[PDB]
Amino acid sequence: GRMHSAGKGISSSAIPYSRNAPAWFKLSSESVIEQIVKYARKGLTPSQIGVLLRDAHGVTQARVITGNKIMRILKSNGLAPEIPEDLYYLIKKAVSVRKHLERNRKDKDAKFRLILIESRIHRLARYYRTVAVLPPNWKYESATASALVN
Amino acid sequence: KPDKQVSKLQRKNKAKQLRAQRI
Amino acid sequence: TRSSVLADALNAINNAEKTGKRQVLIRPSSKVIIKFLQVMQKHGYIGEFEYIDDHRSGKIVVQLNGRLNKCGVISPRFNVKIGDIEKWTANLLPARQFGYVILTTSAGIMDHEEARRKHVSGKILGFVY
Amino acid sequence: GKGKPRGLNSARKLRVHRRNNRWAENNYKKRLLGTAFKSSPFGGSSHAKGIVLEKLGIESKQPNSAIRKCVRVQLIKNGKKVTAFVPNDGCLNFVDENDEVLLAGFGRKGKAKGDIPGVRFKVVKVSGVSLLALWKEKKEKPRS
Amino acid sequence: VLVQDLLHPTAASEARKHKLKTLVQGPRSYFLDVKCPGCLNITTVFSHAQTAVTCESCSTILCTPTGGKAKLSEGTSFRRK
RNA sequence: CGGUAAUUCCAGCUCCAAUAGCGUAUAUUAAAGUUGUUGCAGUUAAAAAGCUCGUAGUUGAACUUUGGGCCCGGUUGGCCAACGGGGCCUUUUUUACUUUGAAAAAAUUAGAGUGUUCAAAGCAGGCGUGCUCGAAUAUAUUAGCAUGGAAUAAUAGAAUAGGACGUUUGGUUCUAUUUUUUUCUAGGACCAUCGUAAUGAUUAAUAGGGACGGUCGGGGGCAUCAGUAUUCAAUUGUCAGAGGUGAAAUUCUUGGAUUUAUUGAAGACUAACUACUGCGAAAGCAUUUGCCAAGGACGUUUUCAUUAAUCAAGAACGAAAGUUAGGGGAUCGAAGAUGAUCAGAUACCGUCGUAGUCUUAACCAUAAACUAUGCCGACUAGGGAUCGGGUGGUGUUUUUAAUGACCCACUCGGCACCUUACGAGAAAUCAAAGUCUUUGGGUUCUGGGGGGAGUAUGGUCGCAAGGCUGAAACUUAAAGGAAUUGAC
RNA sequence: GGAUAGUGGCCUACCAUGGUUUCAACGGGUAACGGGGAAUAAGGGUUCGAUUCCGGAGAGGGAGCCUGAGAAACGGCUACCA
Repeated sequence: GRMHSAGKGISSSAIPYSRNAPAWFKLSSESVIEQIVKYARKGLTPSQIGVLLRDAHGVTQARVITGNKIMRILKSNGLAPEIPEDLYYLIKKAVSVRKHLERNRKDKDAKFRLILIESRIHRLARYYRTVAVLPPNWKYESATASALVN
Repeated sequence: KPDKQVSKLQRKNKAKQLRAQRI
Repeated sequence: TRSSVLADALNAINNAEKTGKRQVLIRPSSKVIIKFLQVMQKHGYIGEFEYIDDHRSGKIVVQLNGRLNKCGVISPRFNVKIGDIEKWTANLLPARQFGYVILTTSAGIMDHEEARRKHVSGKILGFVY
Repeated sequence: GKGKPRGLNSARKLRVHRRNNRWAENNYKKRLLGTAFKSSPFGGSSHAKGIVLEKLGIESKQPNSAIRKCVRVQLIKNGKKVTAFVPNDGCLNFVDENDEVLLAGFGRKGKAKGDIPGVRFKVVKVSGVSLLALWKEKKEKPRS
Repeated sequence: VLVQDLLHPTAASEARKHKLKTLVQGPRSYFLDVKCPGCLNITTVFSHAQTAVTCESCSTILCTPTGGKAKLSEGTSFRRK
C-alpha cells in the first residue's frame, strides 16, 4: 500500500523477458550514447531523457541497447547534478506549498499536507547520507531550502 | 491531608521508643 | 511486507490439501523452499514439482497425492542442542514412529533422524507428518 | 498474530510486560506491599492473645434467626480491639471479663464466616485451658 | 475444478488476463512505422507515446497524447512494426 | 437445616475412614491454559487508544560451486545390502550458531556393589580356621579457554581506480652480519615507466519513492453571484374579530388587528433533484463563476535501487456546549418575568426574552468521537449491479468524419449486495469473527469476580469550567451474555 | 611530589573540562548476609535458603592505638555517648 494513504493501486510498467535488442532495431550503441549526452547538455533529467528516446526513436531501454543505465552515462561525462533528481522534486514541491501558506493561514488542510511532504524528505535524505552520495551533516531546513532549489 | 510513606529510619526509631515504654 | 517466504509456501500447500485439490502454485521461490520440498518428496508426501523461470525469483507448481496431513514452519528459528531434539519431537509429532522435524545444520538441511546418525545439530525450520 | 512479539531478540519486552501484569493478581500484590504488617490485627501470625473487655450477643443475618455469643478483646501486643466468637453453646459461662484468651482465625482468610456479621476470630483457650477440654468435662478451670 | 493443468493454460484464457497476472509477465504495447503525407521519411512511434511527436523534416505533428494509446493524426499512414 | 410431625441440633444404638496417631489456624506449592515462552482473552460477557505523523525498540524480498566419474573405506545385518567416512579428477575481513575436550570442592541428588536379623542408614566386608575384592559412574544453565563444521543470519572489498599480478627499467630512504672515511652487498618503505588480463558495476519484487499523460470528486482557502422564505417598515382596499389548546386565559384591535396589493432593508440558510451514490486521516463536506495550491485510481518496453512495516518519547488536527476581547444581532432560545390550574389520549400547554446561535483573534481537547470489530502481508469463492480509468467490437445515434451519448465483451481500483461453509462460535451470527490442543507470518495497546471508585492523595496542563495519570482500608456470593417455554 | 609492603585522586600543588543515562543512570523500599542447596513438579515453572560446608561482617554505640610475622583484637588498653 501507499506510504502515506490507504491507496492500494498496482499499476506499473512490465518490462519484457528478452534481455537483448529487438531484431528491427539497428542503430549503433555509439549513436544513442551521443543522443543521451546531447540532451543532458540541454538540461534534461534522466527521467525525461528516457521518455524521448522511447517514443521518438526506437530505444526500448537504454540499458539493453548500451551497456549502462542513463544516470551512470551522465556521471561518466561530468554531467551529474549536485543532488539527486527525486530529492530535488520533493524540495521543490515543499517550497511551493510553503509559499501558498504565507497568504492563507486558515488553510488547515494544506498545513497537514506539508507535514507529510517533509517526512518524505527526511526519510529519503537519511538514506543518501548512509550511502554517502550526500555529504554528512547535510540537512534540510525550511528557510534555506528556497535558495537550494533556486 | 497528604498520604505519608514510612522511611526506614523513622520505622526503626518508632519501634525503639515503643520498646522503651514497655521496659 | 513478506517477512518469511517459507511460511507463505507451506500455508498455500495446507489450504490446497484440505479442499482436495491435486495441484498448487506458489510465489516466489527460493533455495530454502527447494531444499524443503526435496525432503518432503524423498519420504513420499508429494509428487513431482516444477520450477518456472521469469528473471524475478520464479514460481513453483507442486503435484499433490493426498498423503499429507500437515506441514508448518516454526518461527523464530530457535537454536537446538543435541539433547533438546527429543523434546521438540514429543511436542510436535503425533506419534513416536512417524513424522519428521526438519533442521538447518552446517552439514545441510535434513530431518531429525538423519541428524542423529550423523550426530549434528543446529536450528529448527519446521515439521511434516 | 496473537498480539505479542515473537522475535528472537525480544526477551526484554516479554519479561517487563509480565511484571506489569502480575499486579492484578490479588495475593501477589499483598505479599509485595507487605499489607499484613502494616494492617490487620494479627501482624501476620497465626494466633494472638488478648484480654476480654465485655460480653456481647450478635444477631445473625437474615434469613437465619439466632442471637450468637461474642466477646470484645484487646490484643496484648498491639492494643487493637477485636470481636471473637465463642463456640459450643454453654461454653460462654467459662469466660468472664479480664480473662486472658488465645484467638485463632475463623478459617476464611480474613472474611466473615456464615451468618455472623463482622466476626473474624474464634476463642481457642481461656486462662490456659482449652475450651474443647472444658466442654467435654476433661479438665477444670481455676478462677481468678 | 479439483484437477486442472496450471502449466499449459489455453491461449484464449491467457489473452484476457491482466498483464501482470499471466504465467510470465510481459508488455502489450508495440511500435509503429509512420509516414506523413508529404515527406518520404519514415519514423518510429511508440503506441502509448506521451509526447507530441513531430516529423523530423518539419514541425508537422504525427500524434497527440491521451489517457491511453496515442491518437495518430489524419492523413498519416502506418504499419505495425 | 431447625416453628412438635428434625435423613443436618442434643443423647442412645449401629455404621464409615485413617490408625500409635488424628483434628484445627496461618503461609506457600499443585489443582490454575484464573499470569498464558511452551499456552489465555478483547462484536454483544472485563478489555482496540478520537485521528494521522514520528525517535528509541522489535522485524525486514530474491541471487554467487551445482552436478558427474574413480579408488580406499569402517559398522551392522544376514559374498552381499544398508548406514557412516577419506582421497583424486572434472577450468577448482569480523561476528552469531552448533560438535568435541579440559574446567565446575565435599555433603545433598540420580545410580553400581554389599542379607545393617528387614528397613531408614552405613561404607563396609568376604574366604582357610594367613590370603583377598572394594570405597564406581552420571548430572552440573550462563560467562571464560581449546577444537571440527560452513547450512542459516549479519558485516567488508576494484568506480574523481588511488585496484591486482610486475618475476620491466629509473629515483629516494633506512638498518646491518660479514670481508676489508668509503664502496660492494643483503634486507624497509616510497615514487615513475613498460607490460599482462574476458581488466572491474546481480536482478529490476503483482515491495517502495520520483517524473510524465488524459481525466475524476457535495476534498480545502480566498473573492464573487443567485433563490425563495422569515421579521420589520412605508404606501393600499375592506370592516370585527384575530392567536392558541384537549378546553381556555394573558395578549393585539374601529386611531382598523388578522387578510389583500405595490415596494424596501437586515441576518441566517441552501428544499425538491437526494440514492443500500461521491470525497476526506478522522471530526466532516451540497446555489453560480474566478483564482491558489494539494490528492487517489488508471496508462507506461521512463527513472532510482531496499530507500521498508509497526511504534514509548514528541508533534499537527479534533462535533456540540463552554471561556476572554471586537463586530453583528432576522430566526429560534438554558436563565428570568408572566397566563391556566380545569380535564386522564390529545397531562404538558400560552406570551415576552438575557447569554447563545453567525464572524474575526486567542483558549479548551471531551461524545453511544460506533462497524460497539488495531495496522501490514499471503491463501481459501463464485455471480451480476453500480462509481472512476483503460482495451476491443463488421454495433446504435448525433453527421457525410473525429469527438460526445448508448449497447456487448474483458480488466485494474472502490462503497455495497446475493449465493456458498472445507471452517469458526455459548449462541445470535461471521469472506473473516476462517486457515488454533493438527496450538509459532511481523508488530503496537488493553483485561484478570462485583462494590468502595474514576473517589482520596501527589504530580502536571488550563483564565476558569475542568483534562491526563490514579490507590488502599473495608465489604459481598454472586453481578453478567445468548437463546427456549409461557402463569394471574 | 608525599605516603604505603606495594599499584592507584590514596592525598597535595599546578593544569584541562570531563564521566554516567530510556540497552533505565540517580533516588526510594526490602518483615535482604551471598552460595552449595530445600519444597512441589508430565514438560516448561513458582516459592524458600537466620541454621551442620565455603566466603563476609560484628562483639552495647562511635573513634583511636600498643605489642606482634599476623589485630584497627574487645574473655587487650584509652576517651566520649547510653
